[PDB]
Amino acid sequence: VKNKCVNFNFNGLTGTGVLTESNKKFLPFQQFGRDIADTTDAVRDPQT
Amino acid sequence: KLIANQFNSAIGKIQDSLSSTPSALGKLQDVVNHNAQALNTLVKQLSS
Repeated sequence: VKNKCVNFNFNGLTGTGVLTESNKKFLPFQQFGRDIADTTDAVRDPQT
Repeated sequence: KLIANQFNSAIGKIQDSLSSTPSALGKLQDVVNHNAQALNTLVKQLSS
């Protein structure tokens, strides 16, 4: 579900917020994404 | 005429002096940096 304030749980990574299609290139071994001050910013869908 | 010429030369040199000086605008930058640093440390201290 996209574009709604949603409670998401990605492989144990729990959070609340809205999701948007990304344009950044994750490396194949990276699954999380952290900005400055260690705030979660991006995540990969485990299925697609 | 001499006074007007001197004034014009000084005004013209002011902009070059501002551009060339590395720390001419130091105080405003320190204010901005201090505010940003306070916010950053406040946000990062939630992880403790």
